[PDB]
Amino acid sequence: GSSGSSGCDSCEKYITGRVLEAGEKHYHPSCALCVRCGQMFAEGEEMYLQGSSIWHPACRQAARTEDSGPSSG
Ligand SMILES: [Zn+2]
Ligand SMILES: [Zn+2]
Repeated sequence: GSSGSSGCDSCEKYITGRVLEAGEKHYHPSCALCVRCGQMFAEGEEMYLQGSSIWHPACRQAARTEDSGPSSG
């Protein structure tokens, strides 16, 4: 019990408000920013997930396959 820290994964700080959940994690409404552009999202947006990064629906399209992936098995 008792309050302390149990929410965000980037900063590891509880989140009172909404949390950006992508796949199986949770982050703050500011901590998690599209790696491509880095524009905050809403409290329930839909985007493509890869490994552990947040890729926008329009952004990803561009960063689909650009010198990314050393080993392709
Ligand atoms: Zn955070
Ligand atoms: Zn973006």
